[PDB]
Amino acid sequence: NWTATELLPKLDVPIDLLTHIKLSVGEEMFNNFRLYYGDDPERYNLSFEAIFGTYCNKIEWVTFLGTALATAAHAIMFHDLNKMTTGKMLFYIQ
Amino acid sequence: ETTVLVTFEQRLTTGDVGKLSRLIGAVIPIPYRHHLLGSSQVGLDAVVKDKTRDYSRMRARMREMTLTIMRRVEGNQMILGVPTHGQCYTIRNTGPVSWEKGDVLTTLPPVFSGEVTGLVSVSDWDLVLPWIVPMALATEINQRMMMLALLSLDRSHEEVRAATAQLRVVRYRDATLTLPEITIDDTVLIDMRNVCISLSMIANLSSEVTLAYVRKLALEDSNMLLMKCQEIYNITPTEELNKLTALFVMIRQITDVISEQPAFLVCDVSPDDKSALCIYK
Repeated sequence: NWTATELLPKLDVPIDLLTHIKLSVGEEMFNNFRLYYGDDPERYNLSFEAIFGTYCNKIEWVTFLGTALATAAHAIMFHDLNKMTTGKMLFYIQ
Repeated sequence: ETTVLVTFEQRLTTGDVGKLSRLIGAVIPIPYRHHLLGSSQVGLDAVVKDKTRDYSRMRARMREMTLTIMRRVEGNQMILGVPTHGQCYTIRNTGPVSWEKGDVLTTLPPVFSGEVTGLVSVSDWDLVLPWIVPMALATEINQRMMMLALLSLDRSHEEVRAATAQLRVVRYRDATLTLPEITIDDTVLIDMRNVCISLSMIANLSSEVTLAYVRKLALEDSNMLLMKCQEIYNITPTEELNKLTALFVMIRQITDVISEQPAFLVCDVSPDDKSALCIYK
């Protein structure tokens, strides 16, 4: 960027040169130069990107019992369940 | 209107408007001359993606474009000033010529060495600018149009291609510019007739005073230009003038054939050769 060079306040600082700044861009002792001779309208011109607010998707939280399926379930915690094989309710019917 | 506020409504970036900001003062044509225009008309690229893609249709189509000058590219707003005739204007170059201050400058198509992305292909649309070339270059590049159109009539097609490969290279002021590899067209054919009409009439309107001069000059004198010209009587003066007056109308007519529309007269070429005070559209 170079509009930031021309518009923004700079520090002023004493600097030496080898020969001449119009020739110091010849062998290019300064990296990435830019030279203008006259009244240049570049710093009188701007742009944005205008990024606005990155809105989050706050996602709705559900649990098993809070849904209506919980009436179809009899939900039981049993912590030694991994050891089980086959829960086998016996029904005696007269 | 003069100030043409152009909102190019397409999807551009900072690096895009970072190019136009550095190009403030160039030549953008518009076809319509409104106060408010868009990207699809502004910029000449809308006619250089035509399928015929030759100098036959595009030379006759930029004569309906209206030239403007780039100012103040804010965001995507433009200040394209339609220039009034006879005011001074700084003009930024796009053709690789140092413009040789004091000459007639004219508007030529984007010359047929590829197809430059004039700004950048913004959503498959680049903003391509006509080259602002001098009068000598546009006349020479349009002479050679006809040169390869004349020999497209009297030779075999490989010898037509032998003609085009010879004369497509044009070297003029740090530019190696290229002929269109011409598709022979009726718009040139009605013009190439009028050339051959005009050439015959010079052979009629020249009496036995004009043509006797150089062919007697090679009898006696020896000149440096005469060495190439070898390799290439009534007493009434008033009708000799009167035949030569109508002859000069023909050679201005046939010059205007291979000419184009005159434009910007260069006043002050910049010391960096990138801008020029220009007047006289």
